[PDB]
Amino acid sequence: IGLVGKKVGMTRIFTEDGVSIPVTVIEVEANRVTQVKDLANDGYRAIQVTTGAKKANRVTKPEAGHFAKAGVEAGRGLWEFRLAEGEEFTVGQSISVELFADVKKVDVTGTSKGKGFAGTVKRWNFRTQDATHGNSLSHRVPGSIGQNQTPGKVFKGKKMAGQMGNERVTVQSLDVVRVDAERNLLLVKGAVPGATGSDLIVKPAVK
Amino acid sequence: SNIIKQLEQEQMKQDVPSFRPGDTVEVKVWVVEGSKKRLQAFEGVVIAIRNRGLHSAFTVRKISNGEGVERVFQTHSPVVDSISVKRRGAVRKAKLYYLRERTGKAARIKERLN
Amino acid sequence: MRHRKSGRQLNRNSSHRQAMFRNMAGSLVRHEIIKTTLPKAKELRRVVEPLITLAKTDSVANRRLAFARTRDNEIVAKLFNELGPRFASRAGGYTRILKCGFRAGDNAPMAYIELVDR
Amino acid sequence: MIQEQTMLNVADNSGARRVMCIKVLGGSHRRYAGVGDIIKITIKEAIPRGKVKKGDVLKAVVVRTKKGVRRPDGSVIRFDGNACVLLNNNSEQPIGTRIFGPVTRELRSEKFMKIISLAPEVL
Amino acid sequence: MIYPHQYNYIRSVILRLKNVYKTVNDKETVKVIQSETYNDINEIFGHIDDDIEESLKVLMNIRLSNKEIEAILNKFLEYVVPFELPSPQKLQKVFKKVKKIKIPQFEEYDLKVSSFVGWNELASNRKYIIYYDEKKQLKGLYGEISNQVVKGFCTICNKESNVSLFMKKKGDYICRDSIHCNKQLTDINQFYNFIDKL
RNA sequence: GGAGGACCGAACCGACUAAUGUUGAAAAAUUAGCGGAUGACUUGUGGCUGGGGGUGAAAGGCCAAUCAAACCGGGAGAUAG
RNA sequence: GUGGUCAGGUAGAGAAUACCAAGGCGCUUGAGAGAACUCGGGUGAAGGAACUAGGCAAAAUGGUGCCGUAACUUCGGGAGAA
RNA sequence: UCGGGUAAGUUCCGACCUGCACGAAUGGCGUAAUGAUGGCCAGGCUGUCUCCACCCGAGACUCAGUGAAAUUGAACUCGCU
RNA sequence: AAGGUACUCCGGGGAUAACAGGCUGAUACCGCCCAAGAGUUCAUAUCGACGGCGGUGUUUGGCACCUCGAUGUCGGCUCAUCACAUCCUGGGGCUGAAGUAGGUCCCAAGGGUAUGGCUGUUCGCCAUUUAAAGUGGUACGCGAGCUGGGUUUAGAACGUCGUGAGACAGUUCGGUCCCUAUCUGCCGUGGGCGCUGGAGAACUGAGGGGGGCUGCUCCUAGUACGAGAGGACCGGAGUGGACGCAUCACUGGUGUUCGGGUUGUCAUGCCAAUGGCACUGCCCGGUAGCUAAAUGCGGAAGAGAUAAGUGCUGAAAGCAUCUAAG
RNA sequence: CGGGUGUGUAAGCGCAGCGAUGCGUUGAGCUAACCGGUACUAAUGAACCGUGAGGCUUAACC
Ligand SMILES: [K+]
Ligand SMILES: [K+]
Ligand SMILES: [K+]
Ligand SMILES: [K+]
Ligand SMILES: [K+]
Ligand SMILES: [K+]
Ligand SMILES: [K+]
Ligand SMILES: [K+]
Ligand SMILES: [K+]
Ligand SMILES: [K+]
Ligand SMILES: [K+]
Ligand SMILES: [K+]
Ligand SMILES: [K+]
Ligand SMILES: [K+]
Ligand SMILES: [K+]
Ligand SMILES: [K+]
Ligand SMILES: [K+]
Ligand SMILES: [K+]
Ligand SMILES: [K+]
Ligand SMILES: [K+]
Ligand SMILES: [K+]
Ligand SMILES: [K+]
Ligand SMILES: [Mg+2]
Ligand SMILES: [Mg+2]
Ligand SMILES: [Mg+2]
Ligand SMILES: [Mg+2]
Ligand SMILES: [Mg+2]
Ligand SMILES: [Mg+2]
Ligand SMILES: [Mg+2]
Ligand SMILES: [Mg+2]
Ligand SMILES: [Mg+2]
Ligand SMILES: [Mg+2]
Ligand SMILES: [Mg+2]
Ligand SMILES: [Mg+2]
Ligand SMILES: [Mg+2]
Ligand SMILES: [Mg+2]
Ligand SMILES: [Mg+2]
Ligand SMILES: [Mg+2]
Ligand SMILES: [Mg+2]
Ligand SMILES: [Mg+2]
Ligand SMILES: [Mg+2]
Ligand SMILES: [Mg+2]
Ligand SMILES: [Mg+2]
Ligand SMILES: [Mg+2]
Ligand SMILES: [Mg+2]
Ligand SMILES: [Mg+2]
Ligand SMILES: [Mg+2]
Ligand SMILES: [Mg+2]
Ligand SMILES: [Mg+2]
Ligand SMILES: [Mg+2]
Ligand SMILES: [Mg+2]
Ligand SMILES: [Mg+2]
Ligand SMILES: [Mg+2]
Ligand SMILES: [Mg+2]
Ligand SMILES: [Mg+2]
Ligand SMILES: [Mg+2]
Ligand SMILES: [Mg+2]
Ligand SMILES: [Mg+2]
Ligand SMILES: [Mg+2]
Ligand SMILES: [Mg+2]
Ligand SMILES: [Mg+2]
Ligand SMILES: [Mg+2]
Ligand SMILES: [Mg+2]
Ligand SMILES: [Mg+2]
Ligand SMILES: [Mg+2]
Ligand SMILES: [Mg+2]
Ligand SMILES: [Mg+2]
Ligand SMILES: [Mg+2]
Ligand SMILES: [Mg+2]
Ligand SMILES: [Mg+2]
Ligand SMILES: [Mg+2]
Ligand SMILES: [Mg+2]
Ligand SMILES: [Mg+2]
Ligand SMILES: [Mg+2]
Ligand SMILES: [Mg+2]
Ligand SMILES: [Mg+2]
Ligand SMILES: [Mg+2]
Ligand SMILES: [Mg+2]
Ligand SMILES: [Mg+2]
Ligand SMILES: [Mg+2]
Ligand SMILES: [Mg+2]
Ligand SMILES: [Mg+2]
Ligand SMILES: [Mg+2]
Ligand SMILES: [Mg+2]
Ligand SMILES: [Mg+2]
Ligand SMILES: [Mg+2]
Ligand SMILES: [Mg+2]
Ligand SMILES: [Mg+2]
Ligand SMILES: [Mg+2]
Ligand SMILES: [Mg+2]
Ligand SMILES: [Mg+2]
Ligand SMILES: [Mg+2]
Ligand SMILES: [Mg+2]
Ligand SMILES: [Mg+2]
Ligand SMILES: [Mg+2]
Ligand SMILES: [Mg+2]
Ligand SMILES: [Mg+2]
Ligand SMILES: [Zn+2]
Repeated sequence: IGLVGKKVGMTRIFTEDGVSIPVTVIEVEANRVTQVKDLANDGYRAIQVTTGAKKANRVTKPEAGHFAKAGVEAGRGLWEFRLAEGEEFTVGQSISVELFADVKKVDVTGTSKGKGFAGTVKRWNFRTQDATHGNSLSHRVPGSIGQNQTPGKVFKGKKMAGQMGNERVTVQSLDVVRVDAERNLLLVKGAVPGATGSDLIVKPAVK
Repeated sequence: SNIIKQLEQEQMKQDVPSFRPGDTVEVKVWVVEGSKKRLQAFEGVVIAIRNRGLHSAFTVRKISNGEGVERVFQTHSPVVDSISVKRRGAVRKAKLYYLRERTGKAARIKERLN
Repeated sequence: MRHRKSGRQLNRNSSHRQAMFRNMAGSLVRHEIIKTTLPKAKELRRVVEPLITLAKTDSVANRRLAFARTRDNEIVAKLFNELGPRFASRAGGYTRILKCGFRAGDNAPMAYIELVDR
Repeated sequence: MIQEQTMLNVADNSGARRVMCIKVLGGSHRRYAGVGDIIKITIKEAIPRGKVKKGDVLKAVVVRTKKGVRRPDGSVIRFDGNACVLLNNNSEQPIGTRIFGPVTRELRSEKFMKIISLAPEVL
Repeated sequence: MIYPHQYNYIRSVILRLKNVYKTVNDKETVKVIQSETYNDINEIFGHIDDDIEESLKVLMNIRLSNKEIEAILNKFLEYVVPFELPSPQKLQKVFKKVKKIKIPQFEEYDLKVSSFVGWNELASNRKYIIYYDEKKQLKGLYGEISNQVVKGFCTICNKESNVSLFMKKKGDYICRDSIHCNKQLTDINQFYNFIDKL
């Protein structure tokens, strides 16, 4: 299974050999199991977990009842992780960063930074047309978007300008530089999706 | 912030000497050839200093074998064994990029006497 | 994108913006309350309040810094002689903005901005 | 960061003074050559009675670059000019008998071990 | 660099040397042939590159192999200069009387080994031969070629081959396949003499 | 001493390039550059030349946003396989 | 687009240009926002015409004094050569 | 075609003469100077380009006021074969 | 009773040409049949005379069916998408396959598949790369996306033809590329209603999309193979090119909102100190953010069912036979 | 408010010099979008929308 964490930011770790490792600091506070899904009731085996804290006024009555049944305190959100056949958890159990103590590589999922509406040059690495040499008002424009009477349309999935970022992204096979249970910190090599303070789902690498 | 600051502070060197732009400094750097590890010295004017905690860096410019060489060092990196200010220089600017276009008598820096 | 950026362009160049706020800051010091567009009032706080903070300590250098920012000796005098002493105890929040409907000519959102003591 | 059309100084005594990169070898659409990268060059300028002559097409290894090289700690070493050592096309061994100016540790390989030995300073 | 006919000569001598190795039972005779063959190749190239020398060394080895021969032939082939096919408009200038004349596409190797280019219309039973003269001006001849095919000594190559009578009324039998003919031809002069004979 | 279809360069007179503009700010311009700038120079006012006619350092150019034959009215409801 | 007249100060060769005087104006829709893209600009690592039909456009050069300045020439020039 | 220039030159320059179809006032061949003239090369210079990035402004976008146009048989106006 | 018109004009025609489409397929291109021969020998490793039979729509054409009350035409740029007759990478049979490296045929469309010099070029040649630099269709894809060098107005000239006006499937220099998107389509992003009491969350996964490239080095091993020369299969490891995603710790760029230097001028009474204006006046540095040239990560392994192909057992058909049952 | 970062030793005053200027006070002054804090200012008591136990048939169970 995996844990939910927050992106504290980025830094470096200097090795004695003198290699500097780019690391992303992920704060993995204890994740409290709010619900356990089973094949009999839900048709799939999974655990729902919460992390962090939520303002009591901000928590709604329907949300509060779900937390109350678990016996856990309200967390900022609810996330599910699918269970392997061997794995077994109980409602109210807390899972810490020590889970990843023996995990060499992890996959980190987060919402990418939102770029808003983006042109084809930025979004799809389209080439710009000539800056000079007579180009009329068509420096960063997409160019042709189709053929002619055949097929007489634009095909679906045509790369065009539109929203860029603010989407779920996974970076796979990131090395685990350090696991710190005392500080509730997971240090992973390299950049991970999202801005500082964003929610990060960390799992053991599938590959 | 505070979390990263704690992590950054734990790795930071406490022996880093005071140096300013325009100072002539010698940086001893660890160099490994095969099994053997030795200290190589790089001596030149400090032309730029970036103050950024653990991410602090400084740039040293020398003329070596008739070729101008600039080396950006990570201050708190273990590779840098030691830093020593050979001479203190009197300049008015933080960054000495103008020294890149100057050679010989033009590139001379006055000593700061205090 | 404008991630983590501060300040409003207000459909002007930088020189016009600076000049307008220098005039508007003077107006607020002189009258202690002025009617302006809501976005401009929010920007004016970031210019006027530091001037009052500067006025708290009276020195030739501070007065000259205030003169550089305001370019009005009357405003500088009132700041150091009156506003500085008046707001000495208060830490920030030297002004308040009150929304006051829409302008007839252009339907612009309008607000009053005043010194809190007034 | 050397590309086709880039002019390089010569860091050896082959007799070439100025050379131009005509190809970055080693890949399809490979844009750039850094220190330690072999390039195809034409001799734009040469000394009289040199080993090499103007208009000759041969290989070279980049030894110094303005862009510089990055070390594992994150340190950077940059040079004031881009320089190369002329190599025989087939042998890919230095034509010159001497190396002038400092060279990087990136050239510390069996292929370019001769250059390191000849070089005055290795940084 | 060598002419196609020159390459063909080299090819022939190499084949002879291989045949000699197989057939000749006397070492001394073989030595003479080895020298003869070596000299001939040395005659072909005023200056021999190390690759040629290496090839010669392989040739010198008594235990020559057909694969080795082929490789050696390939190395020698590189030196050969290909025959240049004329431009469509040039060709038309060569054969003004002929209308809408066309040349079938020739393999680059074929061009390399071809002293002259000859193609048959077949429909009109016409063979067109184009060759650059000593002045290096292209020269074209077109003549009737017999549909019937018989084995006989071909005038162009002076070798027994499948030949069809050619009339540009004395006639000279020539190889039906010009490409085969070109391979057989080892001397440009022989072809020139054939043209003179016409 | 002070020549020049002399030189550099504003006004002034042009109009080589590019961009913009093309239901324009504009039925030919704007912006950045560009050429001439005491001369076969440029400009005000008034005048003269009239349509197979004028005028043209000549492009069929120009002759009131019109030109291998102006515009207006008439023959005239030309004629139109 | 439209002929004539008047011509302050500092700097400047100047009626260029910059900032100002007298004098006159802010150009008869505004207010926000701070996407793509278009227009008009600023800056740019390393490379430097590889762009392109073409260095188109851009960048660059730019003053005064002095030194110095080629082929060629109709003896003037070329020449502000460089 | 040969030579020069380039790593590579259908352009360029110098030759050759095989002038499809030069040639002597509808001038021949030269020619200093001059040219917003055609071609070619070099140094400098650069976002022209490798390959785009960021930034400042004017639009675009949203709100209030005013308020066009070309076009239009009628429309309940999808893909594929 | 002869000509010119590119200085041109009007009425008409898709009744009739040039472009593209269509029909056709001579031609073209691709494949097959026979096998004279070549191949030392030996038709069929490879190749294939004389002849024969197809396929494609793919060149040059034929026709004149659509369009002449307008369907913009070469090349480039930008952006593509499909086919497979496959250029590379994958699998396999035969070989005149010792190895290495090839030839040829079969299967295979997942991904990938140069930059320059010259020329308007497409192309081609050349230089230097690459695993390779595929061939075609898409109005010879793509001008309501760009370009305008080619080409086909008006100016001018040369050669040439003409008495001449003029003209050239000759050349030369110059020479206006419009459109604010209604609909379909496409990329994004909302509103409505529904889903049967209302509401807040977490999901399942029908279905859809993305991605899928590859070099070199080392080890196995100078091992198998070979007279040597040379030199593997299989398997494993490392490090790259190109491409993609994310990010800003580092290295940098930018940073007219930060600090400083500095020219001219004007003002703040003046001095001193400041401010305005001159591209941010000109510059030098530079925070955050954004960002690439910066630095992390990815393509997979594995599984299932198969292609060509290889078999096991096995009759029909006492043998043989991978197939008919299995 | 504190810090950090950047720029690079403010102004004023004193001293030295004929003066331009230097030096001391002084790594000074100033410092955007950063970091850690802090209710000083502004996020209002309300109001509004959305209801009042959720069809029929059949089967099973209680
Ligand atoms: K008339
Ligand atoms: K005459
Ligand atoms: K004459
Ligand atoms: K000229
Ligand atoms: K006529
Ligand atoms: K077939
Ligand atoms: K056989
Ligand atoms: K038509
Ligand atoms: K094979
Ligand atoms: K494929
Ligand atoms: K295609
Ligand atoms: K078409
Ligand atoms: K086109
Ligand atoms: K269209
Ligand atoms: K357009
Ligand atoms: K429609
Ligand atoms: K960064
Ligand atoms: K930055
Ligand atoms: K000033
Ligand atoms: K001081
Ligand atoms: K001071
Ligand atoms: K400081
Ligand atoms: Mg965003
Ligand atoms: Mg481009
Ligand atoms: Mg235009
Ligand atoms: Mg543009
Ligand atoms: Mg903010
Ligand atoms: Mg506005
Ligand atoms: Mg300004
Ligand atoms: Mg004059
Ligand atoms: Mg005129
Ligand atoms: Mg102008
Ligand atoms: Mg002149
Ligand atoms: Mg002049
Ligand atoms: Mg007119
Ligand atoms: Mg008439
Ligand atoms: Mg009548
Ligand atoms: Mg009538
Ligand atoms: Mg006038
Ligand atoms: Mg004046
Ligand atoms: Mg003026
Ligand atoms: Mg903008
Ligand atoms: Mg722009
Ligand atoms: Mg610039
Ligand atoms: Mg640059
Ligand atoms: Mg640079
Ligand atoms: Mg340069
Ligand atoms: Mg080019
Ligand atoms: Mg090109
Ligand atoms: Mg230009
Ligand atoms: Mg410029
Ligand atoms: Mg060139
Ligand atoms: Mg030549
Ligand atoms: Mg050229
Ligand atoms: Mg010539
Ligand atoms: Mg005459
Ligand atoms: Mg004449
Ligand atoms: Mg002449
Ligand atoms: Mg409106
Ligand atoms: Mg359709
Ligand atoms: Mg004409
Ligand atoms: Mg005419
Ligand atoms: Mg007509
Ligand atoms: Mg018809
Ligand atoms: Mg047709
Ligand atoms: Mg049609
Ligand atoms: Mg046949
Ligand atoms: Mg057809
Ligand atoms: Mg008919
Ligand atoms: Mg129509
Ligand atoms: Mg196939
Ligand atoms: Mg595909
Ligand atoms: Mg698959
Ligand atoms: Mg090419
Ligand atoms: Mg087309
Ligand atoms: Mg195509
Ligand atoms: Mg257009
Ligand atoms: Mg179109
Ligand atoms: Mg054209
Ligand atoms: Mg003549
Ligand atoms: Mg799928
Ligand atoms: Mg797929
Ligand atoms: Mg990359
Ligand atoms: Mg940062
Ligand atoms: Mg920087
Ligand atoms: Mg800057
Ligand atoms: Mg005054
Ligand atoms: Mg003063
Ligand atoms: Mg003023
Ligand atoms: Mg002014
Ligand atoms: Mg698999
Ligand atoms: Mg059996
Ligand atoms: Mg502070
Ligand atoms: Mg500091
Ligand atoms: Mg100051
Ligand atoms: Mg001090
Ligand atoms: Mg904070
Ligand atoms: Zn023959």
